[PDB]
Amino acid sequence: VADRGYGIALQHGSPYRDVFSQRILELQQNGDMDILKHKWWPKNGQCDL
Amino acid sequence: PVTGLNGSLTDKKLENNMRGVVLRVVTVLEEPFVMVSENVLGKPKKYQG
Repeated sequence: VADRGYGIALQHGSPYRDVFSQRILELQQNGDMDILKHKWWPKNGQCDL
Repeated sequence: PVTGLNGSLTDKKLENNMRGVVLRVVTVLEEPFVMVSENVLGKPKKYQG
């Protein structure tokens, strides 16, 4: 299924929404949001499932 | 200051050709074209390919 994702949620109209939504881009761009995923999911299914 | 310039004060112009340029470049991590060499969290990572 294309173009859906997970997201942090906040109280309606809460102003802090944009600070997170900018910071997430800096985390993705640089190259640090990949280490966190390769830590919990290094795609290493020893046995075939 | 009495009579102004005699000959010239200096040669004209010392700006280095093409130099001092900085470019922002975008990429996608496809092997072997662009591989992440050094992997550290804080400091920026190195690229080999």
